Order: sequence, then C-alpha cells, then structure tokens
Amino acid sequence: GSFVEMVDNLRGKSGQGYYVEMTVGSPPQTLNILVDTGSSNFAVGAAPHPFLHRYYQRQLSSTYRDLRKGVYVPYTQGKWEGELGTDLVSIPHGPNVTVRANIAAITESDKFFINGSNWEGILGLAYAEIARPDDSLEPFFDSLVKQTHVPNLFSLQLCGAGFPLNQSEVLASVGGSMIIGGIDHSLYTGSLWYTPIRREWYYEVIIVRVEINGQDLKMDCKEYNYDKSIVDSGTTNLRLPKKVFEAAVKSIKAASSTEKFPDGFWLGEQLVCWQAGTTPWNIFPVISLYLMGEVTNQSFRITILPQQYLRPVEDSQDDCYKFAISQSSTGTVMGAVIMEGFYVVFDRARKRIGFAVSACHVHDEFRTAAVEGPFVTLDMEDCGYNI
Ligand SMILES: CN1C(=N)N[C@](CCC2CCCCC2)(C[C@H]2CCC[C@@H](Nc3ccc4ccccc4n3)C2)C1=O
Repeated sequence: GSFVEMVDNLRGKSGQGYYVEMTVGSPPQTLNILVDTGSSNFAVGAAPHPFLHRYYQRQLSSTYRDLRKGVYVPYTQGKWEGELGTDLVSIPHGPNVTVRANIAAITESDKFFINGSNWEGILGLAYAEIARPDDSLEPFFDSLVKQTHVPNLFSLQLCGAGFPLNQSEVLASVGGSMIIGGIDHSLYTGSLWYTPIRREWYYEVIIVRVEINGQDLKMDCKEYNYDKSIVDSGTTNLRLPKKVFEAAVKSIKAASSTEKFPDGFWLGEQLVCWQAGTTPWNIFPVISLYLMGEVTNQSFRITILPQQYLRPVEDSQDDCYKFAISQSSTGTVMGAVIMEGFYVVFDRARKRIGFAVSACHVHDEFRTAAVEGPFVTLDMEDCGYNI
C-alpha cells in the first residue's frame, strides 16, 4: 500500500545512474549505491579512485569477513576487479533490517565509476545465474529475503527531470523511489500490467509487437528479442538489436520528417538544440512495446513519448537533447530512459514484472505515456529466442 520511509530514496539521472544510500560495516560506513537491475553483484569502491570522495574501508569494519577470493568482471564498456568478502549491510531509507551480505571490494576498474555521479558502488539486483565469479555468490536481494521477513519483491520509480540538472541541483533533487518488499500506490496512475519473467538470470521479458505512432514495425517478433530482452536500470538508453534499431530509426525519421536531423543525432553522438521552450515534441512519434501477458494469447502495451527517448543535456538558454535509442548486438535493453516513463515492479515471488504509468513521467498537455491492455496476440512463446 504505502511505504513512506522508502518513497523518494533515490537520487541521480539516466546518464549517470540512480543511486540509494546504504551503510556497510561496523561502525556503519555510509555509501551511495547505484541501483542496477542488469547485474547481480554488490560491488563497492574499496581503494582511492579519482572519481570517488569516499570508499569502503575493510580495515575499519569489525564485522568484515575476508572470503580470500578475487573477482574479475569484464563487460562491454570496461571492467571492475576486486576482493570478495561479507559484511553487515543496511539501507537507511529502506526496511528496518541489517543483513549479512556478500561485498566485492573494488580494487581496480576501467570505465566503471562515473565522474560527478555521487555513487561509490553498484547494487546488482538481478539473479544468481549472472553473479560473478559464479552463481554460488549469493546476490544482495537473495540474502535480504533469506535473512528477514521482507517479501520477495521490489519496485522502481526512476524520475527523469525532463530538463538538465546541474551539479548542485542533481544533489538536491529527488530522483525517484526504490520500494523494497512492496508496491507504493502513490507512485503510479492507472493499472499495473504484468509480463512474465521468461527466465531468472537478467530480468528477461518477451516483446511481441512494436509500433511507432500506431504503425506496426512489422518484423518477425523473434527479432525484437534477439538474443534476449531485459529491463536494466544500469543502462541509459533503449537499446535495440541491429535490425530492429535500423527499422525503428527509419520509421522514427519518417514520422519526424518535417525536420531534418544530422546523422550524428541518430547515432546518439550529437545533441540537437531548440530555442527555450520550443522543442517540437509533437513531430516525434510515440513508441509502443507490446509485452507478453500473464493470460494465454493476451498482451499489453507500454507507450513512451519523445520526452522519454530524447535525453535532456546542457548545451546557452536552448533546450538540448541526445537521442537515447541505440543499437545493440546483445538484444533489447529497456534502460533508464524507458523506466523513467513507468513504475516498474520486479515481482520475483510471482516471476513477473509489472508496469504502470509513473506519477513522475515527463509529458506535455497533448500526450501521456500509457500502459494499456488487453490485446489478443497469438504464438507469443515463438517470440522468444533460443540457442
Ligand atoms: C549494462 N551494465 C549494467 N547494467 N551493469 C554493468 C555490468 C553488467 C554485468 C552483467 C552480468 C555479467 C557481468 C557484467 C556495469 C555498469 C553499471 C552501471 C555503471 C556503468 N559504468 C560505466 C559505463 C560506461 C562508462 C563509459 C565511460 C566512462 C564511464 C563509464 N562507466 C557500468 C553493465 O555493463
């Protein structure tokens, strides 16, 4: 129902990440931790780094336990390396519990920390199957559920401001909510619609249809989930498989063809600027992603606006944006810019993910983001990719 203690416990933005305050060790060491549904390790800065003004100091914690095991985590953009151990962990604006959890003390990294992000570690909220070095390293959420009476569910409301936030504003602003163990009804409007979690590794889902202003992209639905489709708060953009990206960008260009944008804009590399307040939202299409429903042959859709997929960036008094839709070779990624339109319920207990219109989504007087259903959709299991 209502979880006032956890409402408004996030800060940050799509491009630098959304983080929650946590404490580690005895006496407690306060750290800001990025909320990542696209990984499964609780990994924190444990050595000086130019982008960190604080880090976890294992030698100062009386409850620290050394697992005498290293961990090496390469990813696309970079890597993080560290030392495994356990310690007592709490979330000050969370449930009133303290858990004994695994912690990867980061001793080396490349393109991991973000300059000016105000976070010092990440909270891998996905399943043990993708935890590093392997699935025996119990993720934080699994420890939390196992050691307390917290229900096996969390929900995220990521609030994009709709305009740039400077260094001081982003520190003073409310970035959203992470509700641990429940659903807070003040964070959304309309109904919650649930899609099944296909498999418990990433929060994997199945997209069954895509529309650009009601026009069906008309691709074989397997293409939408090649090689997977995931909900990931640790990725900025809506990332699409190569072929889907090329078809979607062609359709988005055609719908907005009253204005021509350079190639670098469509490549998500270059900003586009309009005189203050004149952004022509109306020329850009809405994008609808239909997701497999909980009922056989039934789907629902989530609709996003250009206010979600045009990411506000400071240039001048102009209103500037980056195109926050990009190509992927590792399947669809519903990143923070998509999550900003919705209140997202990671219902681990019922192996499903819920979507509802966010009470904090950015819109205009003419259009709103939407979560609607049901729609008759056949052979949805065929939309899932295999091998
Ligand atoms: C997609 N994504 C994600 N959701 N989590 C990770 C790890 C994925 C797991 C998946 C299971 C297997 C192991 C790896 C880590 C990022 C967390 C968010 C901050 C980002 N930091 C970055 C990213 C890019 C950067 C580029 C330039 C400079 C800094 C940067 N900092 C790094 C990732 O790559």
